[PDB]
Formats: sequence, structure tokens, C-alpha cells
Amino acid sequence: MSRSPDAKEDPVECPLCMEPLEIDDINFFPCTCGYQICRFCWHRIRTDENGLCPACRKPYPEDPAVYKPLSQEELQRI
Ligand SMILES: [Zn+2]
Ligand SMILES: [Zn+2]
Repeated sequence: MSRSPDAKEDPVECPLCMEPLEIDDINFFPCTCGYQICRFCWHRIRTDENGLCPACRKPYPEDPAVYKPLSQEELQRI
């Protein structure tokens, strides 16, 4: 009953377990490559797993193991 070509919108669905993504869960991905999961999917990857990305193979952005920028590369030491 409208003149617009798009008068509706669907919610996102966790493509890992299949569930209703909450509002703050929409952009809740453990990785910035898009591979997004819900809370029941991330509560297991960052727990009994290496908190890594099963889609691009990367450490979730949030200090997963230790994180290292570029400390001593040759270890000068004394
Ligand atoms: Zn899920
Ligand atoms: Zn990723």
C-alpha cells in the first residue's frame, strides 16, 4: 500500500549459529573483516578457542592474546 520500492527491512541473523541479532549485536563482530557472530558464538571462540577469525584467520581486535606493535626487533640488550 505504498509507492516506494522498499517499504520494509529485515533484521540481521547470526550466520554462525542462526539467531536474532540484538541492536548492539548488529555490528558486534570479533573481527573487522565482516565475519560477525552473536554473543553465544563469540563466548565460545574467545573461550575454548584461540579467539581467532575462522573466516580470515586474524586475532579479534580487542587484545586477544597479547598484541605487539614493534618492540625490540634485534634485541640489542647489553
Ligand atoms: Zn551465533
Ligand atoms: Zn576476520
